[PDB]
Amino acid sequence: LSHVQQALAELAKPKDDPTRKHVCVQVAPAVRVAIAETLGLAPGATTPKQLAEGLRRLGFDEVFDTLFGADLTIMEQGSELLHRLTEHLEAEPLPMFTSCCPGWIAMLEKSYPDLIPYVSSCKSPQMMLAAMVKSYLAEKKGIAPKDMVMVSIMPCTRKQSEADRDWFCVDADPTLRQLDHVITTVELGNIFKERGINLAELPEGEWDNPMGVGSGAGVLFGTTGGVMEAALRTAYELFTGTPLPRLSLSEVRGMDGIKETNITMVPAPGSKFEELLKHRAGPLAWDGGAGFTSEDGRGGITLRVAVANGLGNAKKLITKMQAGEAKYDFVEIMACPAGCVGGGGQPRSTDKAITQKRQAALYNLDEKSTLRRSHENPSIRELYDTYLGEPLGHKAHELLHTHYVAGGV
Ligand code: SF4
Ligand SMILES: [Cl-]
Ligand code: NA
Repeated sequence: LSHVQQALAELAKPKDDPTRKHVCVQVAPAVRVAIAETLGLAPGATTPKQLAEGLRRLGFDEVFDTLFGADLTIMEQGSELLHRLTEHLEAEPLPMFTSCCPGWIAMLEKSYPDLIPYVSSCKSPQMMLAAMVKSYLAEKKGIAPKDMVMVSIMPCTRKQSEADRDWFCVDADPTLRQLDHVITTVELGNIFKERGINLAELPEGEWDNPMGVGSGAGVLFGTTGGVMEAALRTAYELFTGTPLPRLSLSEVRGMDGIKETNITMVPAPGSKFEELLKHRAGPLAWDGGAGFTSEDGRGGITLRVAVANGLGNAKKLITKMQAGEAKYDFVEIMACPAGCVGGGGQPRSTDKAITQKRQAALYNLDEKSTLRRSHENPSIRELYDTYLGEPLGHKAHELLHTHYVAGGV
């Protein structure tokens, strides 16, 4: 009946049962860091590969890292951002909003439908990975999509509502879901405990690559700072020819839950962006953008970025944006005060700083110090080169992008 019950029923079938399906799971990073708490341990006290082993012991045929999906979201959203910027430089509006939090998307559709054109058309990391698994991977393995089950483990009590949006399906059959069942961190922790699985005592297991070949999770060593930051990095590095360091956002005075940064961008010498800048000098009235120039004509643009945590705080930001008192070009809205590490499906703690501990243990110090870039991932490159085409192209649009419905679904 429940989605947990349905997923477990699929896993309960012997692997040689004629009605057995190919049961896949993907795991969010916020789940990996918090799952140890379900055993009464500290965040990060169990390793990612111990979790992978635990999931394989439940019977999953494939065990994926949602970060693979996030590399797709970075490719698409980075390209989408650069495209909106390019169109506006040469005279899909700006500012652009992120779209990965279903709590934001619900409030958008119900209370701010006039803002729909400003929102990124990207699906979330979990939905992009799911779309890929029941298209590319199904084909590769010679499995009918109807014989694939996709399960995600999320820190979030809203991700099932995201997965359930009707058109997230295979070949216009709304009963053939791209993503079937979402299980929360605590629900998974309970499943393990009910079965006498102690993650902390497991050997290291292995991840599967959603490409269906090669070792590991199909994601390179290192960190990105998350999809919004890496989308900015994608756009910035193409625009300027220079690397964007890890961002450090600053709190906004007088606005709760809002952080910001400004990113100055000079176009690369000889680039189209350099040409556009010189040669061509709604509800959210754009202000034409923030620009600067120098005496010799080396002009640039300043990208103004905001992150809102908490939907109440986001409502106050939107009011100020509509008034023209807050001026931003790219805005992320997340429903949870602490973001996904503090999601509604996470363990409950008496520790007032538990989300800080989760954030700190989210990735190890070795990887924290190393910046990775999604477009350099050979698995991602191969997927675009041999299957998807170009970011924002027809196939990528079909599988990886979405739309919004005024009034909600
Ligand atoms: S911020 Fe909260 S509601 Fe939004 S995706 Fe993350 S866990 Fe879910
Ligand atoms: Cl996601
Ligand atoms: Na593997």
